Parts: sequence; C-alpha cells; structure tokens
Amino acid sequence: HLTMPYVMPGDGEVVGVGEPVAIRFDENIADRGAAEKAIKITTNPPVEGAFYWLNNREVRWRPEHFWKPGTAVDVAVNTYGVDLGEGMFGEDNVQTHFTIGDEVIATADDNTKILTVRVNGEVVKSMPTSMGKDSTPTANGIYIVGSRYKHIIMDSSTYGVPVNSPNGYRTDVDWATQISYSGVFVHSAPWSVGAQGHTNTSHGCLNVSPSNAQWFYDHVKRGDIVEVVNTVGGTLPGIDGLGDWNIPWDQWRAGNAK
Ligand SMILES: N[C@@H](CCC[C@@H]([NH3+])C(=O)O)C(=O)O
Repeated sequence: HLTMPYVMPGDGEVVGVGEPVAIRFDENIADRGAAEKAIKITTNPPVEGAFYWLNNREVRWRPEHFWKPGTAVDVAVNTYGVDLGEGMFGEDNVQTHFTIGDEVIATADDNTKILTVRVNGEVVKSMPTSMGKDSTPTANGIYIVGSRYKHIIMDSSTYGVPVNSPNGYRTDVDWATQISYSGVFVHSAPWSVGAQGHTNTSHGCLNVSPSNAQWFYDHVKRGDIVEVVNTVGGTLPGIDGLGDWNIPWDQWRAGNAK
C-alpha cells in the first residue's frame, strides 16, 4: 500500500532550457490533487510553472517559456504521510537540485532540409538533413532532447510496426540522440548523405552525416530543444514523453488533476 516517487532530472544535473520537472510514481495515483500539493518547486530566478499529468503515474512541471540559462531549481516531493488517493501512501520523500545550462535550440526546416543549431541565439552548426519521407513523415513541433547512444539498434516493432512490413526497419545507427519517445532520433546516416539537404528518405528520424551526428552527440545535452517546422506531418503529441512544449500554456496551466 505504499508508492515510491522518482524525480528527474537527476540531483546536480545541468540540463537544457526545455527540460521539465518530472515526478513518476511506481503505482497509479488516484488523487492527482494530493500529489501536486505534496510537490514543492522553487526556482531561482523565480518563475511561474504548473503541473500536467502525462499518464496515471507521471506528472510534469514547467514554466510557460523555456527556462532562462543559469536557473537553479529545487524540487521537494514530500509524500511521506500523504494519502495519494484510495489509501496509497508515499513510501518516502525525495529531493532534487538542478541547474539550467546554455540555450541550445536546433531547428530543422523541411523547406531548406537544414538542421541549424543555435547556442544562446548564435548559429554554431548548419547540418544538411534528410527527414521522414512523405509516407512516413516527421511530425512538426518542439522536441526535448533525451538520452544519447554511441550505437544502438532502432527496431520498428518497438513502436507497433512489424520489421517485415513496408514501414518496418531494424537499423544499427551510430551517434544517436533521442528526441521523442515515439522513436525520433538525430543520428548518423551514412546511407542518406546524397539525400541530406535535398530529399527526405527516412521513417521519421533526422538523418545527418556521421560527423554532424557525432558533433550533436558531443555538444547537445538532455533538455536542449529540437524544433521541426514545415514538414507534411502533424504535430508531435504533448504527451509523447518529450513533447511537453507542444501543449499550449493555457491548457498546460489549467492542468488535468481532474
Ligand atoms: N529509420 C528512419 C527514421 C526512423 C523512424 C522513426 N522516426 C519513427 O518514428 O518511425 C531513418 O533513420 O533513416
């Protein structure tokens, strides 16, 4: 009958300007209002934010706009002695302190097929890219940078698409930076270097050159932003896991505690 909370980012991490506070619980939360009341967030410099639930075990908190660089954030999840709904009580209290780094926003514009990385507003890299072809397009919107892998296999069956089917794949890639839980990454794609900057050929990922992918891996960090614009796709879902910023502020602020 006890629930354990887990908070991210990790204690002492430096994260980008898009990183939300995330609190996950190992059990479904019956009284979201009680959970929100138990979570205290302090920021310096102080900024307004609000809670929004991504599913039955995970709540997020962010400001209306991306964090200012240098912001220090303290999170206190005080669920000991708190009835989180239906007599499920917090197993413990949990705290985290984190800081915001430089503002790094990389914009991939399907009109030019270039992914341009800006650091505190200045262009530092312009990479030709090949995004999702028209039958398997990359969604537009704001994506938060998640984990980074020097090598991994992306397998479409993770996402309910059989590897044997027309949009299926089981693909080894180097220098892969995850930007959605729906399976978009920026990664090395030596097989699409001809097409990069000209033609979209992927199932949704942002293919770039091996040197550009390794540069991205080396220089972009969790919470940095990639914004995709002008593709033939829809918009990344606000509840993706890394698509929080696609939910308009008025809806986020209003919340869904019920
Ligand atoms: N394999 C393609 C893109 C990955 C597919 C992914 N975005 C998805 O959500 O289906 C490529 O990298 O060339």
